[PDB]
Amino acid sequence: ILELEAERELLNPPPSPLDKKFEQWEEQQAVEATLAAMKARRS
Amino acid sequence: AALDRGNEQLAREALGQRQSYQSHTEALGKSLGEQRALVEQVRGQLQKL
Amino acid sequence: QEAPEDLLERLLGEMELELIELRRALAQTIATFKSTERQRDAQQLIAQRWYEKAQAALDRGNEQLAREALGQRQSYQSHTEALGKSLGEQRALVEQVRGQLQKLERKYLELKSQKNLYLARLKSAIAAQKIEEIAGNLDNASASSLFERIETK
Amino acid sequence: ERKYLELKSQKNLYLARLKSAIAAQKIEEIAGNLDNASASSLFERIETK
Amino acid sequence: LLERLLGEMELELIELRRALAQTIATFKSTERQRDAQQLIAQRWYEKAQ
Amino acid sequence: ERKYLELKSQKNLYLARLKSAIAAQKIEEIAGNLDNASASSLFERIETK
Amino acid sequence: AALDRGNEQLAREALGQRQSYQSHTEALGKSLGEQRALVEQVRGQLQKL
Repeated sequence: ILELEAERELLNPPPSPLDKKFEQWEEQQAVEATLAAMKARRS
Repeated sequence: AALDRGNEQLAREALGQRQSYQSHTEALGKSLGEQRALVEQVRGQLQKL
Repeated sequence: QEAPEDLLERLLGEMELELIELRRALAQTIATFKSTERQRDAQQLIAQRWYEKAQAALDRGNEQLAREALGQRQSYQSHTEALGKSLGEQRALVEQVRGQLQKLERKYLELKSQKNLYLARLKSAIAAQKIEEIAGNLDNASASSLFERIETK
Repeated sequence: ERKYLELKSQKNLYLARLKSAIAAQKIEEIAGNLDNASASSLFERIETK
Repeated sequence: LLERLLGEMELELIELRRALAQTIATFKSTERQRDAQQLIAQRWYEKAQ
Repeated sequence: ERKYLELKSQKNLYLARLKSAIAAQKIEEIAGNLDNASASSLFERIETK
Repeated sequence: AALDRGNEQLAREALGQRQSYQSHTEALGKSLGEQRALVEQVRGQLQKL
């Protein structure tokens, strides 16, 4: 099992942690912007 | 609706929920905007043949 | 020798079977995980009952029977602990495999949504040269078939 | 008699994990993700043809 | 000789890939063994305490 | 893995150029252009016969 | 986008990331600009033959 998993992963590299950091940061920015626009539109 | 009554927490969780569906919508729109021109071209080829 | 486009539908059918196979296997896994949890609950219940008997035996100052019952309780306590350990281990693994199944089930239909377009484009491309062979357009006189051999004959 | 059912309680989990792992590379072969262009099958041979 | 040598290299590449996979596997296995050993040591330390 | 496909991306061009070069002298042999009368084949042996 | 909000660090890392892809783009453009003339010449030869 470990061999097959490692081989499949070796054929196609998973995303680097930097990519994860970037996507997490930008989705945080997105949710903040959306909630801010919502709570501002109500007033 | 959840933001109303000042219950910001549920609003935050729902806005977080919305993101996956937004992303899937974007991906599908991409794929369709791609495929359209190809079916147009193949239809033209069929006419000519 | 087989044609490459023919392998497409074959491999997709194979994968289609293999997906439901995986689903059935995961179902059976969930089943016994539930069964083991039930067994653990029954064991700890029996241990609690023996504890109640020991408590009752201590009443009336009959300490000896209380001692024997408390000694009896230990094996069931140990078995409860072991089963709790095993379950706390297995849970995360079934979570991970369920996630994997979700992702695969999505990717499969993702590919099935383009198999057809590829087949159509390939068939059009074949038909192109198919009738370009017969009765060449004679943009160049390099080669024409079935309308020149007949004409020359 | 105890140890036997002990092992039977994990045979199934092992089989499930192995089948999932196999299926992973099974459809990773067809239509590679093209994270790298090192090799892709059944969607490039068709495209190149 | 061109196509012959290219086919040979094509085989040899996937061979190398498989070997590296097996290497990664046992490296993980050895790490797991180390963790188990240090866990047992910690348990004996608890008993001593 | 990168360098391999790098070379595979030019094997074909080399083969094509070589085949063209061979075909050049192949039909230059038969029915020489007679820019010089040094040697012509299969259209002079027939003519002389 | 990362430079916006004054987060210069992520901008620096992303700009560093961009360089490898820029270099690969340049190399491939080089190779194509090379190959074009050769296929033109061989096509002309084929016509004449």
